[PDB]
Amino acid sequence: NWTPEAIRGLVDQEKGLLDPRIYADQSLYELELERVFGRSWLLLGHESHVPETGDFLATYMGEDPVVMVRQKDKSIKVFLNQCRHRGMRICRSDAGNAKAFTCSYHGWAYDIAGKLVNVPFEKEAFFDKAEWGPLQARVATYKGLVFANWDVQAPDLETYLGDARPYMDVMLDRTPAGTVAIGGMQKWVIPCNWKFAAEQFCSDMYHAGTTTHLSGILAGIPPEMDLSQAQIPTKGNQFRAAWGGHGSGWYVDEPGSLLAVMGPKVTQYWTEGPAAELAEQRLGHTGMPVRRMVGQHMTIFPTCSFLPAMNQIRVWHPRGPNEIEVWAFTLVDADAPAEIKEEYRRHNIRNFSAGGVFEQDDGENWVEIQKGLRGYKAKSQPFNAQMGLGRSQTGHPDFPGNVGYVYAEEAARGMYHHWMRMMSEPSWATLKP
Amino acid sequence: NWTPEAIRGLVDQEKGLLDPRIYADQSLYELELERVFGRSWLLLGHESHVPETGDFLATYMGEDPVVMVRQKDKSIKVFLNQCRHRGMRICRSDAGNAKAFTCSYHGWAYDIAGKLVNVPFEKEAFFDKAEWGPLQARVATYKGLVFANWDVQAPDLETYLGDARPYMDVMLDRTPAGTVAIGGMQKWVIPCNWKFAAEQFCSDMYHAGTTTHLSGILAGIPPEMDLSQAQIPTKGNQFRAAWGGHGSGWYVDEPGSLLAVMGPKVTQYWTEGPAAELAEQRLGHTGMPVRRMVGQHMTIFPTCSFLPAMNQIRVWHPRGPNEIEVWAFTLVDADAPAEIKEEYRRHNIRNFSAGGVFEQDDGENWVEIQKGLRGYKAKSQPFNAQMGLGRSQTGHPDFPGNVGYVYAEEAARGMYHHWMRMMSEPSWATLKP
Amino acid sequence: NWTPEAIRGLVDQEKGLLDPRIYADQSLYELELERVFGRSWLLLGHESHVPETGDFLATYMGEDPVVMVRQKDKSIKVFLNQCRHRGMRICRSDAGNAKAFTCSYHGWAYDIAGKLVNVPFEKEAFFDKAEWGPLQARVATYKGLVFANWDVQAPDLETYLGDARPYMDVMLDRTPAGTVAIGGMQKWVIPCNWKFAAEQFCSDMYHAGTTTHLSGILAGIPPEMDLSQAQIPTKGNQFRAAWGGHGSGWYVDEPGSLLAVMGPKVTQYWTEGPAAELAEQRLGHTGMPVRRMVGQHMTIFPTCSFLPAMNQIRVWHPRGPNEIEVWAFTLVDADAPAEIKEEYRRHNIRNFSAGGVFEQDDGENWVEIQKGLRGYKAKSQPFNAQMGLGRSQTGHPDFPGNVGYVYAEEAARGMYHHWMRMMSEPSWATLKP
Amino acid sequence: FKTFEWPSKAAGLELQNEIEQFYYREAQLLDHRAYEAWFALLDKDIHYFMPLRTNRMIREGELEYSGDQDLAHFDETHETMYGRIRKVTSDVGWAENPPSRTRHLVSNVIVKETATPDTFEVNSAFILYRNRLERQVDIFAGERRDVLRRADNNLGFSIAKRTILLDASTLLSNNLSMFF
Amino acid sequence: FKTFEWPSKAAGLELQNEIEQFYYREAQLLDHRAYEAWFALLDKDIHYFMPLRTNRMIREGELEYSGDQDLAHFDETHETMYGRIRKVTSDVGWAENPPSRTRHLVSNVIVKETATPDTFEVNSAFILYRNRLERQVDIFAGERRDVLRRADNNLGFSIAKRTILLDASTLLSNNLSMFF
Amino acid sequence: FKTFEWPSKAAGLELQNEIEQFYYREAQLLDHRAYEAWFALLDKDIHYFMPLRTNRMIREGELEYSGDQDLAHFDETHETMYGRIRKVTSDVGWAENPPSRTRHLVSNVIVKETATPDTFEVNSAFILYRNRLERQVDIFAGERRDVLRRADNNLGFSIAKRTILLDASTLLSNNLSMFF
Ligand SMILES: c1ccc2c(c1)oc1ccccc12
Ligand SMILES: c1ccc2c(c1)oc1ccccc12
Ligand SMILES: c1ccc2c(c1)oc1ccccc12
Ligand code: FES
Ligand code: FES
Ligand code: FES
Ligand SMILES: [Fe+2]
Ligand SMILES: [Fe+2]
Ligand SMILES: [Fe+2]
Repeated sequence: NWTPEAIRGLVDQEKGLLDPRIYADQSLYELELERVFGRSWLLLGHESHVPETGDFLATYMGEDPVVMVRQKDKSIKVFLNQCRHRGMRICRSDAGNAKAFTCSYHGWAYDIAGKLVNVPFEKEAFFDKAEWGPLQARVATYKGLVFANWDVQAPDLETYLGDARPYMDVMLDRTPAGTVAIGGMQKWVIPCNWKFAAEQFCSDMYHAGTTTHLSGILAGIPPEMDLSQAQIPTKGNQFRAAWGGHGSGWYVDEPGSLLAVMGPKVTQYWTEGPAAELAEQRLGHTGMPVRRMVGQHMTIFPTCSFLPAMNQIRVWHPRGPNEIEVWAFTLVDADAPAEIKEEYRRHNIRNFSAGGVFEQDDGENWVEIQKGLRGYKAKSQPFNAQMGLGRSQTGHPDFPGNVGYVYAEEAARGMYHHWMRMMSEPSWATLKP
Repeated sequence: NWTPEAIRGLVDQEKGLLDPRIYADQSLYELELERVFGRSWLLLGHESHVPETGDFLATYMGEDPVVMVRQKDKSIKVFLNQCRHRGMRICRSDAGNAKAFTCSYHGWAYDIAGKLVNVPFEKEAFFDKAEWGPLQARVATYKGLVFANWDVQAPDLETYLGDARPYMDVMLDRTPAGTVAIGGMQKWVIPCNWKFAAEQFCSDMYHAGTTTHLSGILAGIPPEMDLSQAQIPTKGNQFRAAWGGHGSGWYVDEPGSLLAVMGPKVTQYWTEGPAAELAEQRLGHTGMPVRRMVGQHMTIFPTCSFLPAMNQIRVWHPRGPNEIEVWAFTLVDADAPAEIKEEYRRHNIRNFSAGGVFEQDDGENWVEIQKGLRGYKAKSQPFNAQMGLGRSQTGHPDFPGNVGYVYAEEAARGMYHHWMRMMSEPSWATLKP
Repeated sequence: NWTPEAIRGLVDQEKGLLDPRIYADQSLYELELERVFGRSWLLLGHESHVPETGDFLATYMGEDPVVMVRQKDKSIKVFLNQCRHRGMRICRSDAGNAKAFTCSYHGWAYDIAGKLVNVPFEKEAFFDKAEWGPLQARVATYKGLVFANWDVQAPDLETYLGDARPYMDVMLDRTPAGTVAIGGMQKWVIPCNWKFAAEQFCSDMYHAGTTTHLSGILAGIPPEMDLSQAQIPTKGNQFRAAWGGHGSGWYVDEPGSLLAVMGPKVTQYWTEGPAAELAEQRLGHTGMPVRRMVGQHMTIFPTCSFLPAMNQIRVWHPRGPNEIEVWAFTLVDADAPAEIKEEYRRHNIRNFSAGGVFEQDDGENWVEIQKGLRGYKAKSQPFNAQMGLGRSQTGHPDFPGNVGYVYAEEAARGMYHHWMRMMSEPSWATLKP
Repeated sequence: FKTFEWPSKAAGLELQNEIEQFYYREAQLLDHRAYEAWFALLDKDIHYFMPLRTNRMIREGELEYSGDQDLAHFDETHETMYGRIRKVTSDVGWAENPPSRTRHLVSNVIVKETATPDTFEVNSAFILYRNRLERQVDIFAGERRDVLRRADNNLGFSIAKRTILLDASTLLSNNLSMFF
Repeated sequence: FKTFEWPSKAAGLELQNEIEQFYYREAQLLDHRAYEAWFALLDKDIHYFMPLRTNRMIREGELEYSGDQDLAHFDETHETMYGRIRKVTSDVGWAENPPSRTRHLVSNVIVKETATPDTFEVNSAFILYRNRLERQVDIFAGERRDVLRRADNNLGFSIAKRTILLDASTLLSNNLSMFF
Repeated sequence: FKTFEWPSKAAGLELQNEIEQFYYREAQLLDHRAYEAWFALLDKDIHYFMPLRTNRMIREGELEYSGDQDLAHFDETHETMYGRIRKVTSDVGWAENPPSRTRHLVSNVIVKETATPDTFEVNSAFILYRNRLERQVDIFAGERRDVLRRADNNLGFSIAKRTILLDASTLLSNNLSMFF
């Protein structure tokens, strides 16, 4: 059994060591569903996925299927996609518009709020219907993105995010009109632990600046240019959140990274012109030179990952210690030119879908890591997470928070440290910021 | 760990509540194989499956493969389909006729009684052969149906069935000639827990009277008629066994469901004429008006399920907490007209095979439920089993035993209560009737 | 919990009983990876698989992927195929030649000894590379065969092998030129426990002399001959190693099954002529008449199995309690005539590949045994391992060591006894010979 | 059911092509859920049959398939098929609402002439790939033995008889909510 | 995407064979990793498209497929296909180094003529079996809708447009590192 | 093994059909366990070969397949095949008694002539679906490279050589008790 003492020993942020059992152990996974996914804020999508009354999206919170649905009064409700009678899925399609929901098993009927409004033969058989609707989650929106949490005692979304918000606003708060999601959500299955995926977008620019994506950059650069002529971005920074295990990393003053991925038209839109000036104006309060930030990765713990410059967003749905589902979509500025929106759409497919020239190599790596962890000796020794150890500072002139070098694992150590904290501290009294 | 106290907490028949973990927990499943399947009377088939000396059927008791074989003294023996040498399957085909059985691994030879009669090189290598034959099960027949039980201290079949027998007789004791099985055993795999299937046939007319089988009824009614004209049977009763967790439910006087499922010819045979009148005569000692009972479901705990009017019979073979196999066949009266027998064959295929217009929708529901139970929050709140709570009574002038309304969960509460008892009471001294 | 006391009761060599749970229990399997596979000498291949500097073979020790690589100084190194940074597989092909190894994830570079030589951005982000290379295994060779062991406290290979060595020499030490492996490594998956396969090659000539291989022999005998004319060899002996659970069995004088499997050219090469005479002369001092030995099986505990006269060698890689991978190859005398080498190649393919006329029937048996063990009653009673109980002797006039009849289970009892010891004795202080 | 009795002289290039194209057209109708259009292909005397298949020792091999008087997976007339089409096109037919995604890959087409003009006895092989909801995949393989009549429809033929020999004993799918 | 609207008068035997042989030749190039030779078959105006597929109630069945304004699995031009070929033939393209083992089994070929001479609309079904490394197996099924132009090459045709309709919602594979 | 060298000018409609029909007939024999009839198609000089296939980096891609001096899954003559037929039709041949249920789906047939009259080099793709006992399913994919001779038998051709290129490194099946 996993005692709080034993759980604390799994992660050491001071020495920079990780016990590989965290990615493979079945008992730890089952505790994760309770201690981590059962009380964290999880991304379910965007407001534009459910714009009108009755519009729904069927998604997940961990392994719990949920229904996100817009109400008549313009609010958004999130409830468990499970009938409390005998457990049948209430909402059986991916997305659409509903006037009501009905259980296919015994015909228990619900309104779009998830309230139990009709029980067949109730008079002859029965009990209060208001007590027997499916479990409701707390719902909160941050600039278009819809988050949900089961735990009433968990801190609110804003407090939960903390000083990670400036780096989210780089993507979300560029225009007064806000963002909108491009239609369609890509879904695929990777046989690996969610933490490898979450850590990568939290802290791992290192893999993109080294060997993983040499072929991906080759795919993006002009035919006349070869790999030896490709510019190697080395300048940049990394952010670790004060609380929550959130993290971000970005390049500074070197577009070669973004140029290969998103093309010249997107890079021009991101760095030059009226749109880039307005974005820097709106982000003036943070004091960040957002036009100099070119290519960024970010994770909101545990499983909300995005690439602010490229506008790729994904949720990692856990499927046991050895599997995940990747659900991916893309955002654009609501008032962005139709030509720019097409460039974001086409390049996001080209790079980050299941067949994407970047994604292909990520899954290839994670698949083999997980397979290795079936071995006894492969779990017997700690992984090295000592990169950038004691090199981050809280007083950077350009970027707020605990900031270090772009090639570091300070954000990673913070992610695993917070994981450890969520896994070992049952009461929010000690866990909260 | 699962203490008797903790097991008792999983089911509350007084409040009508069910812990969903019972359908998902791996540790509970392992205990089921010992505490439930290891000492319950389980259906293997019919006497007509093995009519002649040496005729065999290879089947299962839980996850233990067994052979059911007719002996030269006309008795039926049941032994584990496993060689005690190194575990090889003795009988390697589905069904047929055997003069003997021989293990393919090292050639240990067995007679049709499952006695070890020859060991190759016995004089040179060796030990008493009479002690080393495969484990034998207790065998008992109830009106054609063959049941088996491993436990020498368990109650006999008659006591085990108790006051459930009159409701079995409705299908089995209509003629002096008895019943016979139609050739063929349908087999398919459903990814759900065995308890969903067992409970449905035990207590759940509700699903067939509401939403699950609307398209099944639509498939069976005349082409001129549409769903809104199809008669909705609302009159009927439900029986809970005094002991054993057995249960049955039936419609009274409203043949709508039976008519759509089995057609006019079978309905007529079941309700009007000499055969129907002889059945009422033979079932006179029960006092039941059998000709008024139009469409019925039943489960003999744990996994013997049937539909007395339609004559479909099923055994649910457990395959972990998340899977079952369904082995299905049908029975007809031995002296029933050839035209009636053909109608029973046709409509059972049309309705209850893997491609059956009813069966399709059952599996669809169950698959979704089991998938939901992977989630933490989906197992955190009890299921509602409160239907008909406190409404059943033991003095119904037409039907004997604990009888309530057709749409109720009293039989279900009894099934789960007995499941709880088998799981929490290791000794037959307290468990037995 | 599996206490040493509980583990000791799983095997009784005095009574000849085996608890079937050893083949199925998940908890026991996890302890096997630590207590058996984590500290045993395990076969990785032959020296000729990695003949030149930089030549590598990607293989396994239990479920740990390892790299076997030939060094410049002619030594062989074995290290874990896992990067210590975040677990990525270092060597991603089956075999070939390498001048270095590089991680595809973050570009950590290694030399062919498995030493960490380069970390990208080490000066900028960091720690000692000499301490962060993949785990090294002990490597030892016995007459061409390459073994590996993780445990620094384990006895050396020679001591581990003990008096099993002369029986290995029957295959390995026939010529001063030694053996060489025919190119190609056959790999296939069988859903059974590794102990069934290891035991079979350890102690089970019984299965080949009875029923398993009747059709295999039928495939090997002349077209004019059928099974009734085919002679049943019954003369032979069996060896149980003084320590370590090693075992061997062989036919004496009667070459019937050797002739059917390998043909007249190989059979004659083994028994008559200059090559056979040299072997008799080279191995005579160990007190073994190698020319009288016509068809042999052997296991070096836990998972190194081979058939000396047939020259088929294999490793059983465990994949949970219910699955293995079989990795097979064949050896020939380095100075064997071209015609004899070809005959060995053709007949090993014919008999022992996945499509082999012998192998086919082996997997068929094992698949059914493992399926049977899913059942509760199937595991409730001991398996019989009483063959040749108290019949073996250490002063045998013809063969060295503890020797009994060919059809016996003394070597098996020795194999499971040692398994029990490894599983219940945590210190080599007690476990060593 | 033994080896299909193919004629020694193979069917003509035009006839072979016509019947292959019929099956490809039929597969397109089924895979795009044109159930009404597909049902029109079945003649009024249709017998749509999928027997059970069992594990038998070589000596008892003649008992592999279920007979006329035994249970089956399908044993259908025009009347029962009508009801099945009504279910599959229904909003309350849960097993196919949401609908599955299927692929009928057809090959191994052998054409045989009968005693009746314009009527052909056809043997073909198939793999049916069925994808359902989030992550369910069911793969079926087998052969079809048809009696096809020349018809004045969009496909060129009508179906008089269909026997589907599925390569399965125990069905690995939870249901057979698809048409073969 | 509804039933492929096949022509009433079927394509000539020569044409039917020519196009079937083209696909078999194309399958050979891909299954033996002749990516440079395969890329040469793609015209400069190539649109290579694989829309997303979603689970929908029959009443909302029109929303099954992603549009041209939505995300997709593939939505490629000649310029972007060039980059993918450069990645797949690259020594540092880890997803396909070591390469996978694939099989493109092609059947159900239906040929339709267009307004332009020597230009054809072709519908076909496929099963793609992908095996990589030690034990990974990914099976794909679907249909392809191509616009093919006659060309002076080893295969006889060039690809002007290709749409792939895969039988999946959630992809069961970790990637789509193969070409369809 | 490189991309099959198909002839520039494709084989005639008649010859294409004859060879395709031969494979469908061969599939029917194998799928219906007519092993004695299938074995008769094998000429006395038959070489029946299925090499091992390994994972190699692109730079070592010349070493993917095992050679003639290496181990293999199958490497057979007429004498050894005869032994295998005796086993598979034997009552004590446990691996195929009870027998498996197989389906050989054949497509992608490319025909190439040789220097010898009435002798053809043929390339084809296959999926072999094997179902065994209660629940065992083994799916195989790959290509076959045959040398076929015209023969006066029931099928029209005899098999002179067969190489099976299987899309697998490690075999996912416990055995290869079937014929390809
Ligand atoms: C995690 C961390 C960095 C990157 C990532 C995911 O996707 C990228 C695409 C281009 C450049 C860096 C990254
Ligand atoms: C369980 C409970 C009721 C029914 C059942 C199974 O199958 C039916 C078919 C028709 C009507 C009721 C039922
Ligand atoms: C284990 C034990 C004996 C044999 C074996 C494996 O393969 C054989 C092939 C021929 C004869 C005996 C054996
Ligand atoms: S499960 Fe929803 S009504 Fe019974
Ligand atoms: S297993 Fe039955 S004789 Fe050995
Ligand atoms: S895992 Fe090998 S370098 Fe990061
Ligand atoms: Fe990446
Ligand atoms: Fe039902
Ligand atoms: Fe054997």
